[PDB]
Order: sequence, then C-alpha cells, then structure tokens
Amino acid sequence: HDIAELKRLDLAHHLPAQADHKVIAEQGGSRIITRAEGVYIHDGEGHQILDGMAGLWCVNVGYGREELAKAAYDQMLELPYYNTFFKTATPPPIELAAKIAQKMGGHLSHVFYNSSGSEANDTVFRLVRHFWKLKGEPSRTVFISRWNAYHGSTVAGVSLGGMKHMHKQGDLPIAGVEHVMQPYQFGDGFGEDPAAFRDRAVQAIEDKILEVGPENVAAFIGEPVQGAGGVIIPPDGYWPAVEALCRKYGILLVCDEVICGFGRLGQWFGHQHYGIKPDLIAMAKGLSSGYLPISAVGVADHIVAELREKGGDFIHGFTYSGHPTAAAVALKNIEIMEREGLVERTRDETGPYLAQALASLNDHPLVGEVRSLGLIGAVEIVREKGTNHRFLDKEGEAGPIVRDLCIKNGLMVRAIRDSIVCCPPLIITKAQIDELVGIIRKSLDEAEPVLRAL
Amino acid sequence: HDIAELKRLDLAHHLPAQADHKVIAEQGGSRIITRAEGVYIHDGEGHQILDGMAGLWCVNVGYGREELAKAAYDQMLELPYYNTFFKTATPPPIELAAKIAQKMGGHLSHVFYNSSGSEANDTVFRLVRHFWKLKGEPSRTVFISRWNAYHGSTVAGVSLGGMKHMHKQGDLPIAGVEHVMQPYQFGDGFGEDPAAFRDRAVQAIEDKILEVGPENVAAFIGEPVQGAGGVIIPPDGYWPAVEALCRKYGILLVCDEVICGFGRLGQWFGHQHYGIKPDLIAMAKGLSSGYLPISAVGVADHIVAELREKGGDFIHGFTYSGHPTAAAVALKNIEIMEREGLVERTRDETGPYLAQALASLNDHPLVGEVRSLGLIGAVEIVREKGTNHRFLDKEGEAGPIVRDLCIKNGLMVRAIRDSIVCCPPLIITKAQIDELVGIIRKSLDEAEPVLRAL
Ligand SMILES: *Cc1c(COP(=O)(O)O)cnc(C)c1O
Ligand SMILES: *Cc1c(COP(=O)(O)O)cnc(C)c1O
Repeated sequence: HDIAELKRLDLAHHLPAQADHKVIAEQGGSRIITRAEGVYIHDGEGHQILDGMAGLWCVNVGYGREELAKAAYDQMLELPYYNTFFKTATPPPIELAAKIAQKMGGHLSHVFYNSSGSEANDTVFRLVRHFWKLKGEPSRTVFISRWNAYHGSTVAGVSLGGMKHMHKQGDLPIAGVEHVMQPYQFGDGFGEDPAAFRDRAVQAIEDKILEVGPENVAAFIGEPVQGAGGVIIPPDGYWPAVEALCRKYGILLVCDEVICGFGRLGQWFGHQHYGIKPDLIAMAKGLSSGYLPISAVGVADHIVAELREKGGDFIHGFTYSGHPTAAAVALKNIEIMEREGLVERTRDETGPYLAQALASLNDHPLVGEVRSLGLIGAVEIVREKGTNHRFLDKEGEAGPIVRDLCIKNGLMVRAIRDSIVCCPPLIITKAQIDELVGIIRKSLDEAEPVLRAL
Repeated sequence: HDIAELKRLDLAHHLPAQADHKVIAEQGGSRIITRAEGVYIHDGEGHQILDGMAGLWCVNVGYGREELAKAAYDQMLELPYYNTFFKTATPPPIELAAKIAQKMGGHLSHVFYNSSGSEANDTVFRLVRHFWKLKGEPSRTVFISRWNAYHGSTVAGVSLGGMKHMHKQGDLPIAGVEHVMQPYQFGDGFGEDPAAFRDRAVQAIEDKILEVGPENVAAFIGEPVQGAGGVIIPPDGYWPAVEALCRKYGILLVCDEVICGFGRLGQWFGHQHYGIKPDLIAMAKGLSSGYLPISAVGVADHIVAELREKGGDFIHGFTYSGHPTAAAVALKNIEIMEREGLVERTRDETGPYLAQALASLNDHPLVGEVRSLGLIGAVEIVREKGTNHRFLDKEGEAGPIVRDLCIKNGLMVRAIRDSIVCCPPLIITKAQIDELVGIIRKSLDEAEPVLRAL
C-alpha cells in the first residue's frame, strides 16, 4: 500500500463516520489500518496496536478467521444474493434465524433482518407502532428512552438515543420520543445509597409514563449496559424494576443488545444477565464479529401472532434484509463462539480476570472508579481522589489526553467524556489483559503531569 | 437442502421483508431460492426462473461471479473489518471512494458510506440539515419529495418516500417533509400535451416551495426514474426544469440513484442521462451488484468545504460505514462493469433492444403502454385499448394476476399497481430479452380470459 497516496485519496474523496473533517484534514488524512490478526491491528507505518475496542465493540471472535472468509466465499459462489420481498427466502437467513432464536430464548422466537444496528431500531420503531395498531390500541405511540442512551445513527436511532449534541444535527428527536435520567451512579448518584439511586432512576421512567399518559406509551427502550454513553453499568435491581414497571402499564420492553449481545457481558445477550424478558431486541456488531454487515430484531411470539393472524403487509424491510452471504458468515461466527465456549469463557474467566486486573488501577492518583462486566469496562479519571470531580470542572478534557497516550503506547481504547473504556475481543488472553491494563497505567502516569498543569 | 425443513424453520423463526406474514404462513413458508447463475435463479423444487428483476433491482453484473467471491475472501483474510470512527480508515473504502468519484463526475468529489439505500437517505437527511446550519441558514430544514416516490424503509426513508400506505405504519412522515405530484403521464396526464403536463408537475414543486417559504426549504429529492413507484419515466425536459427550479431558490438538489445508478439507465448514474448536477446522490444495490451490503452518499465539493472549513464533529455514521470487505467487492464489481463495458452496452445495445422487444407487445389487447430506458421498463395493463382505464376501475387487480402467470411461466417480474415492470441484469443477452418479452406475452394471453371475467 502507498500509505501517503491512500491518505491523499482519503482527504480528496472519503468522509469518515462521526468525525471532525477539519481535524482529519489537519492530520493529513485518516490513519490507515492495513492488516490485523488476533487482537492486534497494524497501521500504514507499521505500528502494532492492541485493539482494546475489538474494532468497534464488535470483533468478538478476533481477527484472522480464515473460517469466516471461507464461509463467505462458499455462499457467494452458490447464491450471493436474493431478496426476501417476493414471498422468497434463502437457506442461510432461515438457518441463522433458528440459531439466533435458540440463543435468544424466552418468547423471542422470530428475527427480522437488517444490515446495521441503527436500522434494527428503525425496525423496532415501526414494528412496535404497527403492533399496537394491530392490537387495536392506536394511541400507544410514544417511546421512552434515557439521556446518554445510544441507539444508532439513523434519524430514528438518533431520536431514540439521548445524545443531545447528536440530536441537534438533523433537528432531532422526531415526535413521540421522551428521555429520562440514566442510571449513572458515579456521575449522577455519587454518595447516594445504590438502592435509593436505582429507585430514583426507575421512578423517573414511571413519572414520564404518567406525564405522557400510560395509554399513550408504546414501549421503553434501553441498553442493558450503556455502551457509547461510557460503559454505564446500572445498579443492582434496576432492570428487574424496569421490567416490573413495563408490565405494570402494559408497555413493551425493548433491549438494545447491539454491544451487549453475543458474549460481551458473559451471556448470549445482555438482558439474560439481568433475568428480564424483553419483547424485542436489537442486535448487530458481534452478530458477525463485524466480518460482514448484518443486523436483526428479535421479536416476541405474541407480536408475530398479531402479524400472522390479522395479516396485512408489514411494509418494512431492506434490500439486504436476510443477505445470504452475510447470514452465512453470521451463522459460522456463532458456531465458532459455541465451539470455543467464548460466552462462558467471558462469564467465568476473562471477565473476572479483567475485573481484578482493572482493580489494580484503583490506587492510581488519577482513578476515581473502575467498573466492568464481562469484557466491557471503564476507568474514571478524576482530579480529586474520593470524589467524581473532573479536571477543569469540564468533563471531556482529561479523557482524550489519556486516550492519546494509550494509543501512542500501543493500545486502542476510547475516551467517553473523562472515562477510559475497553471492549476487547472475546479471545483476549489473560496476559493480553495484563498488557492492556499495564499500558493504561503507563499512560495515566504520563498523563498525570499534563493534567495537573491544566 | 432439506426444503421442507427450511420452510418449517422459516415460519417458526423468520419474518421476511415487506411481506404479509399471514400470506406466507398460508403458503407453508417462503419459497426457497437455493442457487443462481447468469440471469437465472433456482428454487427448492427445481424450477429455473429467468430473473427479470436482477435480485432486487440490483444484481447488475449477474450471478455466478467467482471473481467477486474471491475479492471478499482475500480482503477478509487480510483485514475483515475496521472502523472509520477513530480518525482511522482502511485501503478498500478509500480506493472505492476515488473510483465512485470518478464515475460521479461534476462536483461530486466525496462519498459517505453506509450499508443500505435507506441509510444513505438518512445520511442525506442529516447532512443536508447540518450543512445549512454550518452555512448560517438554519431555517432551511424542509425536504420536498413526491407522492409515489420511494426512498427506503427507515423512518426517514419512509418519510422521504411518498407511499401513503407505508407512511401509515410508524405514523409517518416525520416533520419537515412535503410531497407533490409525481410526473406520471400515463396515469395522471393521459391525453395531455407532454410539455404542459411536465410544466404542471414542475409547478407543483414551486407552489410547495412558495407555500413552505423558500427560506425554509433545504432540498428537493427525487429518483431520476421512480423504481418501486412503477418505473415512472418523467416527460422530456422535466429534470432540467427541476434543476433550474432548485437553482432559482438556492435549494439543494438530491437525486436518489439507488436503482438508477451503475448502468441501469445507460449511464453510471441516472442524473447523468438528464444532464443535471445534483448536490447529493444516494447509491446502493448495483453499487456491489448486491454481492455484499454497502451504500454511499455522493457529496458535492461545496458541502465538504463547509465540513472542512467550519470543522466540528459531523455526529453521523455507522459501525459498517466503509466496511473493508464490502468496499473491496464493490470496487471489483465496478471493475467488472468497466472491463465488460456494461454501461455503454446498456446505452447502445441492450437498452434499445429492450425497447424494440417491448414495443412488440403494443398490439396486445391488454397493453395500454410500454416504456423503457436502458434496462428498466414497464408494461401497462388496461381494460380498454387506447385509454388508461383499469380493470374493475380499481388499480391493482389485474397486475398480480399477470405477474403470477409470468412467474409460473418462468419469469420473475413484479406488478406495481397494474404495471408489469422489469429490471434484468445488465449481462442479459438479446435472446434472453426475447425470452423475457415472450413470457410476458404468453402470460398476458393466459390472463386475458380471467381478467375479462372479473
Ligand atoms: C453500535 C450501536 C448502534 C448502532 O449500530 P450500527 O450498526 O452502527 O448502525 C445501536 N445501538 C447500540 C447499543 C450501539 O452500540
Ligand atoms: C431500494 C431503494 C431504496 C432503499 O434501499 P435499501 O437498501 O433497500 O434500504 C432507496 N431508494 C430507492 C430509489 C430504492 O429503490
């Protein structure tokens, strides 16, 4: 690869996702990632980086899976594409659907296919509203979400998410979406009794239901653990109370499993860790370990019952809904996870090991809190031990400085506000977990003098 | 394949796209498509079908491309995924971006990546509104589209499209979207002077611009040829007049090229046939001939100038934006089109031949009009020669009957209202075009007694 030429062509012709394009121009083009293997990625200048983010929270089986390349090749020779529009389907999405249903359990019996996690929440959005029309309760239209939730980058996904700066671009949210407090103990409930803070966060949802009018509410939606919001792990009992809330008012419960699904929290799906039974789930990312674009909505049997008994078109779906090659890769991806026990390994070994490894950072002068569940975790940067006080009293200054030193030191982790987050491939070894934590500590040590000087 | 078991699993776990699920159950599950080669698909019961729809308006280079499977395999081994979020990129999407820009020409210099045509129009929606905020004209927010337009199946895509029945599901359109008359001469301007009808259809947009307030309008969006709306080919001079209209009021022009792009109308993009210069275009489907999911928005240089000079995050993008494997297949797909001259062949050979072949149906007692451009076409079914009168005076009864006879006779075509439409792979031969037309005539002959009996 002519790296300099790729960088020139990058600026001349490519608009990267969720980027400041002035910043991209000022660095001479995107940093070029050329190769990858295991848990390591390699850039155009030969730098090896431990990918603590598994691509984009998604490469769960790790890089270098010739088995997945082969599954793609074989399906593309036999039948690279056909639609599911013309009362037709193809073998891969049907077999994948049965496999996903087995992993979903509960009353989640069917799947509707898309390509991205964002589209999945568009499908959630339209199917839920159509479901309530079929049920003869057309007033149930309003979705209740949370501030700092992330539910994608479509107009609907942005609206369902609670990122205020993202809302602004496109003049969102669209109508019929309400947002309430997130259960972020460290930031918003520091020093509160966990049980009391949890009750506050659930009560906020009930207050909105009553404000909107329960007969007007269609569903509550939330990530089991908030991902893009900064690995926000809810207090114990939160999710059971939210489930009980939804049943109290007869509204649907929707869990966005796009990050938490497929082994991330030590379960096939995040909601299974919490023992709740959502009516719909959105899934993507780890579904195929990012090897090909595919997404799905898991749909409860009683919603399918309305579609099947009332009939009528559900006028919703995408050209690449059920893409046979993408489905074939996702099926083989799940089989690898099964064969290698990656879900249970995360629950029983790498997860606990990451927790203990991150806990060794607790004594650092910059660290206010570490938290993790399975192979997702977060390190809080504070200017004062024993508080949640942030440098310059302006969240988002310290984070990027520590992040950039991590990347400099050979570790890809993200800074969300002043939180260092990690989400490595499920195949990460204990030694590599120790390497990850060691680089963070090294970077925190280097960050300490610059942060004190702000 | 155990076809019987696949059908059982289909009903138990799969929800097909844009389907009536009661109807799918009543036929014992989806019809199983197992393999394809050239322009032919094969079902679970061994039926070989001439695919007159190229998958879903998309398999432009035809089935059986080992070269495209190989490109996917090779990229997945080297680097199956990395994100464009972290100021990062990978070689394939950058090289693809330069190639797409070369085919777009004009001031369309950059591409923003997504997976589906629907997402691309979400990108159009948010980028257009963000552009106008960067420009210091924040009142420019409203999109003007047309009835019977189709722009995808996300909330925004449904809202931008003009399918009233689709709007209902999800309680759409969202705010800031207006719809005006489509330029459908046969249905809505039968017996009108074409120039006068064209002027009528252009004036409707200006009337809407003036009603909304020109300072409040962000853009007009439209398919060069309306695909899902029934292959609606606009009258001569329509598109130059629409472009002049947009320039008159300083609003952006957006062309949805998801179907019309990549050779379909005899040009790399539909708008190039009409000599207009859109500010943004949406593309998908033929971009990769459906071999892998990928989409893009082509962006004019002056839009990029706002992003690059004002800076700030454009908080928009998807996990699979710039997917390296999908991009590599799309790049090789374009190279196949170049090598085999598919754009020019469509313009100079197969396009004209299809027109000549379809014109032979003009003498059929059921045919009211045939029209085509490149390798997209439509046959109108009427109950009275020389009129646009429809059977039972209820558009959509005759269509499905003829369609089902076509499929029984070995040709996949779709019925949109009482229009039989076709969109075959660009590699279709003249002999196969004659087979396509012959089956349509055979099916019309069989349909005639049943239609007369309604
Ligand atoms: C990644 C993310 C999405 C968006 O998924 P895309 O594939 O990028 O469209 C939606 N929900 C959650 C929880 C996510 O983390
Ligand atoms: C196909 C279609 C879309 C939607 O594309 P998907 O990939 O199915 O989401 C958008 N615009 C036009 C003109 C289309 O024909």
